[PDB]
Amino acid sequence: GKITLYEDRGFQGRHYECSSDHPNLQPYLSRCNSASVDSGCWMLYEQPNYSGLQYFLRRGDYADHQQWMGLSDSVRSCRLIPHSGSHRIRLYEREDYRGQMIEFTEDCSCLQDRFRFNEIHSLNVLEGSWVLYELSNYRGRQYLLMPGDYRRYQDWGATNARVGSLRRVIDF
Repeated sequence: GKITLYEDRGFQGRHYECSSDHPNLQPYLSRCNSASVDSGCWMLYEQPNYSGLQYFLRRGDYADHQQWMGLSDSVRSCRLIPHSGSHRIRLYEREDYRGQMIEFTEDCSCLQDRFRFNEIHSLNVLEGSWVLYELSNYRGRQYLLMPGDYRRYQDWGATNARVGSLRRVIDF
């Protein structure tokens, strides 16, 4: 992976280049208003050490922070999301993997059309990395999901169990 982050809109300003996870961009960028992803799938973080609001970026050029649904120009850490060769996630109605369950291996732009629950209370990421979105059509707050067990919604760093869309992390 390779990403170049720019302090200013339109690929202007001081810039910094990453080819791996960086938990602290603060010494190098004071802000981030544009970015170019040469390769790989990236998660940008509002705060240092992969915390605060999260934003998914793929190969492409982003001329302003709105193009990645950024609420601000604050980007203080970033992660290169590992390649995965397959994707499978299970969502559950209730915590600790109880209640109704649905299993996806592909993207879903509207969860409520497949699984009539506004909220997901636990989920099992069997394969691959995914991005949960609060709202349908890949809008709202984003949560990166790596393989593993998520017995409650706090486990994926959300303040609520709302989920409206879900996307596989795939690098073109």
